[PDB]
Amino acid sequence: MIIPIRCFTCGAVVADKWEPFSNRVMGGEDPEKVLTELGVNRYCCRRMLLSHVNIIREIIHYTRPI
Amino acid sequence: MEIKVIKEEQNYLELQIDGEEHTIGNLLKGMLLKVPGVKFAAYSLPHPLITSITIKILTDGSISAREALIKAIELAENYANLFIDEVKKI
Amino acid sequence: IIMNKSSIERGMYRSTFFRLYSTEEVKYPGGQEDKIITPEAGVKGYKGKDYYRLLEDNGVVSPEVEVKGGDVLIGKVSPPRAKRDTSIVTRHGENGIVDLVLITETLEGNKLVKVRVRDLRIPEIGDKFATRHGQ
Amino acid sequence: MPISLIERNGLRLRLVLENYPLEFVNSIRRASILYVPVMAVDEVYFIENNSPLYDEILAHRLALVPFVSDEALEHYRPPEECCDGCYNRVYLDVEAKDQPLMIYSRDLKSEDQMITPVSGAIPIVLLGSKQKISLEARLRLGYGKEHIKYSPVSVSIVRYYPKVTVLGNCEKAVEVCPEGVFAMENNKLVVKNELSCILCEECLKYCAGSVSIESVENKFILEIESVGSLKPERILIEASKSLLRKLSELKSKLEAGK
Amino acid sequence: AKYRCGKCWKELDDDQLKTLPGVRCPYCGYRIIYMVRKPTVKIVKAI
Ligand code: F3S
Ligand SMILES: [Zn+2]
Ligand SMILES: [Zn+2]
Repeated sequence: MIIPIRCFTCGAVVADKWEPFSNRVMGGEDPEKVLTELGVNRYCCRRMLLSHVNIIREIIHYTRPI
Repeated sequence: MEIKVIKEEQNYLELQIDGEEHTIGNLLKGMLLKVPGVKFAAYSLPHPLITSITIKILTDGSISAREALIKAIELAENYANLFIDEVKKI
Repeated sequence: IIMNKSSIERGMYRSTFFRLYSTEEVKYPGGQEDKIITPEAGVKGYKGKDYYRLLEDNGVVSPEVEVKGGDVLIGKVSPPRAKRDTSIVTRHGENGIVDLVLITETLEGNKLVKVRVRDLRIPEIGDKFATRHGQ
Repeated sequence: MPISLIERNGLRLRLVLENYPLEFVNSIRRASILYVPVMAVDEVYFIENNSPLYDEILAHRLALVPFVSDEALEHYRPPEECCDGCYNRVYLDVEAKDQPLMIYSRDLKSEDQMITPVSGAIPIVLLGSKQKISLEARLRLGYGKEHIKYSPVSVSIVRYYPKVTVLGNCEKAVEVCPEGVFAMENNKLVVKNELSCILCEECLKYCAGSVSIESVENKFILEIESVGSLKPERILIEASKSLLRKLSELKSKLEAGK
Repeated sequence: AKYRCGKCWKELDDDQLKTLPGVRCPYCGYRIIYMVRKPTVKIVKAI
């Protein structure tokens, strides 16, 4: 739904690098270069960002009333 | 931790330690293997779901097994203190 | 297979399970008898005082309440066929949290109540996983 | 028995350890993960939550947020010697008006000003229109042996010390090494980054007679990477102090039985 | 009991004393209402 706070494999924090990465990649930059500039060097942490699906944006339109 | 003796002699000791795991067991086995007079030394973790280890020491009789264990603990303490002293000045 | 416990503690493969419960205030044609949703009193099929501790003043539990197996979610008494207790309880050995309460009407005009209960599932020894290659 | 610094780059610290046994170095590597106290969210008190995320999901997300703990190891009671002086309170009260709103880590207010989130740009939850959250969390020290949220590091590495020797001359070594240990300088093979060698031995199946690869027996390389709560040098000292505590307790219990 | 007329996640709140011919939102006439979460403080363990 929303980006995890930490990488699943190691305990590195990845949630604060999601907005810069996604904003710059849809701006036309190379994903590998953006990831290397952000400091994400291990592929365990790179799969966290390269495979995230932002579903909370769709879900906020159908939140349970309670 | 809570310890108890399974079998003790002058040249043999089987000690069970509750609340410990690989971090202390491997260190103690490695320290024991360099104590002069120890013939065999090993540690066992009977089940990975339980936090408990067993130490097994066999000596030639020139030194007691308990004395060898205490000497190994002293060696580990010296190494830890030296590491603390040397990390503060890097 | 062997799985990482630290990965699971960081949120990997966690899941939630949902279950639904429903009632309907049936209005009998014979004699103009009908059911009512209300906290059951000392009636024919009473279960115990502590099983109705979670119902509100209208006979239905409230969201964000922890329930255990056997707890009553909707209180209901039926016309005699004295009044009988026909409440609906949580199933045996299934804890959870009340997730949603819905009150509406059917085509006839009977009250319809739906309660959703959610249960958190954390991966453990004994759970099944598969790949896209049949493993 | 010295310690040599390789590199200090932000949250990473790399060292060379000489004349230490591998058992001690691996015990330090494990203790820096398992037995170093860190401030983290223990439980959350919810007043209201209209967000798309459930209470348990938000609680887990809050528990995974790092907090600065350097000053908290002398003003707070560790979990080994279990209110004031035990817990700290952090508040969050937000609401969206008419358009979706994203809640970050800078929206968390701590009663004690020395315990703050490491980063203020961590996305907590996205709120829809008119949704609101108001909660209160309690933070306490803990060890990574209990939950991995209390670990102060991310990676902790000990590897062998390499010895790379160039015997002849071959251009294939630069091609086949994944670590970039070799380079060509004036038509000859030289070693640039010897300490980056991971003893892959991939160079020995192509440059069989031109390169020699060994490991130094008494030297080891230690890498740790902090997550933000504590500085890398404090973690290595806290691990050794924990080892000393355990060893002293075991020694006392042993000597109290003969 | 406190309810909430559901046209979306949130709408005007209504209470039980408002008696009508049936279950319906007094303000808009919609036929589905939802119970609100009580203000009791809930303790959640952060594991
Ligand atoms: S190919 Fe590569 S990293 Fe080490 S031993 Fe051989 S060099
Ligand atoms: Zn990672
Ligand atoms: Zn309405």
